[PDB]
Amino acid sequence: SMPPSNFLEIDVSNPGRGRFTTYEIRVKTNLPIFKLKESTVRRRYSDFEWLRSELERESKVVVPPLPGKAFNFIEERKQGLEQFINKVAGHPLAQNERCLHMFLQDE
Repeated sequence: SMPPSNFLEIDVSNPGRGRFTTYEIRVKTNLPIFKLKESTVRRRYSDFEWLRSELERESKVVVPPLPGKAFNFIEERKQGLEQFINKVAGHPLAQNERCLHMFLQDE
């Protein structure tokens, strides 16, 4: 894939305990492949792990690193999660995958 002049912004932000800790993930885009041009979802660390495994199973994408589970601290982790999901979602191979869209939009 080679996409047209487009934008894709994904933000990871805090606004639970342990396994219930979640991150708000906000997507703004004009890319037609996405069902919604603006969205918010709530995801856990483990959903990022899940995404990485789906992608290794179903694609040729080389998935960037994840920052480490929690088990200073939280803000480094957020920034890691944000780099990760932007690189992946930027990848036109990952854009083609049902797992990325489920992760990003519930769609």
